[PDB]
Amino acid sequence: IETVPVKLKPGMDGPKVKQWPLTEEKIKALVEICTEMEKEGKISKIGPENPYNTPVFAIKKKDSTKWRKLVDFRELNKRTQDFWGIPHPAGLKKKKSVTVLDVGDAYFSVPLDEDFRKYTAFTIPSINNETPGIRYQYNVLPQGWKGSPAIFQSSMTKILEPFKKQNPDIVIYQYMDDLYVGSDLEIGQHRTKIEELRQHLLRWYELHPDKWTVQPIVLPEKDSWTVNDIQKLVGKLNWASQIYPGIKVRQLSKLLRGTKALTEVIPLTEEAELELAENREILKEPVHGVYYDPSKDLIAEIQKQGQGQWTYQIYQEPFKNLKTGKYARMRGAHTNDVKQLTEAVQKITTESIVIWGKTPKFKLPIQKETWETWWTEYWQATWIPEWEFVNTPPLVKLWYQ
Amino acid sequence: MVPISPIETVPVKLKPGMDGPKVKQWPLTEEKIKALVEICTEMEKEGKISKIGPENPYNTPVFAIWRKLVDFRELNKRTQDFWEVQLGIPHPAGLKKKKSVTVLDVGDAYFSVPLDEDFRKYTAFTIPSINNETPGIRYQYNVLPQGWKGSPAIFQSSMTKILEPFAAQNPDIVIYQYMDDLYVGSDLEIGQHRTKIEELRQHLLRWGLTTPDKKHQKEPPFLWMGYELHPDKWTVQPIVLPEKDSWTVNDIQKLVGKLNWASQIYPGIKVRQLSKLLRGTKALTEVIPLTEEAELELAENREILKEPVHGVYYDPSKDLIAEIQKQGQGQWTYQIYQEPFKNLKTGKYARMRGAHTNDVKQLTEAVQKITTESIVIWGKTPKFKLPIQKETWETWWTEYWQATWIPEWEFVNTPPLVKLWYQLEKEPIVGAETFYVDGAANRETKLGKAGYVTNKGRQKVVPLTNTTNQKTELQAIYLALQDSGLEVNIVTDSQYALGIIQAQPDKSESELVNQIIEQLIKKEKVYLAWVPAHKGIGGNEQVDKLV
Ligand SMILES: Cc1cc(Oc2ccc(F)cc2OCCn2ccc(=O)[nH]c2=O)c(C)c2cc(C#N)ccc12
Repeated sequence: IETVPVKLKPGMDGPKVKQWPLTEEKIKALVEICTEMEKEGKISKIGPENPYNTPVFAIKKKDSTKWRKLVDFRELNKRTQDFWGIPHPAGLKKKKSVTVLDVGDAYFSVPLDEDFRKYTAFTIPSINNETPGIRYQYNVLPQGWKGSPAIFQSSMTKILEPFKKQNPDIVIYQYMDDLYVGSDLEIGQHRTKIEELRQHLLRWYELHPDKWTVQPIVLPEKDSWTVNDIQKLVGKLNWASQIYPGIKVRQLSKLLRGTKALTEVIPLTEEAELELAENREILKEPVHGVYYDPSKDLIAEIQKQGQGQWTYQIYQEPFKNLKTGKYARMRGAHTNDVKQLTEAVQKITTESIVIWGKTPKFKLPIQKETWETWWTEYWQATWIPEWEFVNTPPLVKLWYQ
Repeated sequence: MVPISPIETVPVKLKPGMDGPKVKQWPLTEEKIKALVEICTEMEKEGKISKIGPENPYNTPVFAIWRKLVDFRELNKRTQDFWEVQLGIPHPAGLKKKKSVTVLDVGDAYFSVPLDEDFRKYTAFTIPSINNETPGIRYQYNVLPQGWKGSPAIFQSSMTKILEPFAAQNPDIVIYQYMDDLYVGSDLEIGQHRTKIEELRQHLLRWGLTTPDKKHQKEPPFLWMGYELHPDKWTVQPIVLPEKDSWTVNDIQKLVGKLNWASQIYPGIKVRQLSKLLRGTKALTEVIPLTEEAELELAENREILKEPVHGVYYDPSKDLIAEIQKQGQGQWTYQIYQEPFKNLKTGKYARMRGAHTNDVKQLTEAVQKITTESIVIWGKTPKFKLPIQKETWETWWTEYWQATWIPEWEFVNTPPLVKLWYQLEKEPIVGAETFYVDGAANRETKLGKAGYVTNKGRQKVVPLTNTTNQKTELQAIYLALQDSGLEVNIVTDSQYALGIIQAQPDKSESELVNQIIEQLIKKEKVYLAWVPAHKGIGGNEQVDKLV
């Protein structure tokens, strides 16, 4: 009920960001929503004296036909001063199950610092530039802003204090508008406890981290090898040598001696089998000297494998993976690559939030224009990560397959 | 005297760390001075300005051309940034047909709107007296000065705020707001329409806004922003293409712009051969000759711009359809329509700048473009008619390493059709010869070698002058393709060559790559395998091409 003063970083003016085109249904949804929000004092109409603008669009979350308003506060977030810090709950990723809750509605109670309100300006656009866009600014704490949870930290603490004192074995973390709750209970007991916590938040997405780990490099096991088989093996090993020190391929390359047909079967020598075994032993071990640096950016690379399968790696320094995985989940996305990629990015980002408490910068295997055109049509997440586009096909594709 | 409703001012500040402009007043002729005195006298009588005391430090230069002209450039450099919604303008193809339509142009747009009183002291200017034997006559603005940075935005916002209640009370009519103009439209009867227009201009009169009293000064056809607007249709204003035996770069830019402008309704407009001459620009004076391609192109443009073509207006009850055709040389053309032969609008798409490319990608980009444009204009994505088989697109997107998507579309058969020219095997071919290829060049002498050895004993090494490593690595592959059967396995150590071929171009700027493509097209089955170099991989000989 008392506004805390919020400023920007030194030498940084408020965000001015072009609002991108919206379809008619999304525009109408945003009109309805923002009208209802205006009647409740959550936002107010502003004049031309406000130069600043932030993009805004509409989505539909899981199991809901109701449109939701989403603001791309990325630029405002990076231009907002750093808020200080709560050490990341490293035990959250070690819990059996974690449930994500939407605590966004709680932000609209707390008023936003007046002097700062002009920086949260956004515009509902019109079709064919018929009429000027509707301009609003936030009066309360906006969802998607990084300052909103930082301001609501104390409040959230005071609210969750009884539940925390009740169940010390339950880990509670908060990121943006989402609240992560981890434990080791049963799915039924989990759901009932979640109903309990939700009702506890009322009067005031099952995710199992244990079913996800890192992944090793495996080599084929064959009775008979072809020249092609051995060539691919040598390729993959030569690649993996950039990661694991003791990999050697000279005794396998010795088999390829002479020019033979790719489908011709070559029996392995004892030296070759020995070398392959040693390489296996080497690969079974983890990677040497791999640490996480909180002062460095997280990078996520995603490769399309085909047939709904996608692989990914989160790292900081090249060949030093902090996490590897393979999203192959199929829901309604069968004919649409972009939907698959969007859901993949969302899942990976979520995992990243759970593990490190921050989002990674993505490197997407898609053309900029395609992604920029379609990614908002499948985006159910309240946050947004950063991304770039790789236009050159990677050779390592089948090496993660 | 009926009270006119008060118009609340918009608070305005100068940019942070800056102060109001102080500029030396220019010397004027006695005639100019008298003229300015009379003008500013009547303006002061009208309340647009007011005399100020010596206290005001700030001053702005004024000129006479009689009509006065206050140069606010410095104040504009010192005034705060404003929100401009004027980015983009309404496109005629996006308008919905109305039975009755009215155009109202408000007189004294900026002078009808009051200015923030705390800012008026920054708009101060002086009039030089005769012979300067008396202190110059001092003035400040009380309303929005024309030529000021903040005038359009504030005027627009005020107008919107005024128009909102009338619009809310009149869902049966639609009002478009653009600068100093309002465009009302309705499907009502002409009498009811004229009546509601009278109501509207009355409602504007309540706030002190003047509209044309007579029969509205503009009636169809409307000439607006390069467009011609007719009751049942729209088109562009007639095209003007200069003809001269000597062309400059600026003339090329103007011609290109004009053709681009004409291309939104005239289908088949091409501009590549004329845009290629815009390499090495920034020099506006030059003489650039035209090729036969460019001349035949411009003649084709004069052929298309021979007879007028009209677009229609938008009907929300009917589907939105975009059809695309390939024009060649990276050029694409499209038509957006709802009823056959009756276009809403047309357009073109030129491929981006790249070393390699294929038709499917370009088509995809075109689709994205048309999609975004459509969403801007009609607020929806159209259904597509594409010159590509469903099975082709299937194979492409399923085997493409990148993620890709096209919205709802159907195959129209209007050649040339976009096709996949070659497809590599996912597995080594049984019974097919195996060509281990390699190429290597000397960095200094630019001398290289490229060739292959095969499992059947077939060998070749070719010596090359003026070449690089990458060129020899490509050349070796090309040699393997030339001297092999309809089916072939190829082994290379070139991540470069494999990188190029795995992008599946059907066309390239490198002749060698194009020849490799032409070779692939002739093949039945091609398996391209990769191996690491210098690993002592048998059959892969760096030592053969390094001699
Ligand atoms: C951008 C626009 C809309 C408009 O009119 C419309 C205004 C509001 C609407 F809802 C729908 C309109 O038009 C639908 C299409 N149309 C058009 C012209 C006509 O004669 N009849 C007709 O049906 C009019 C006159 C305009 C006049 C000028 C000028 N000068 C510049 C822009 C105009």
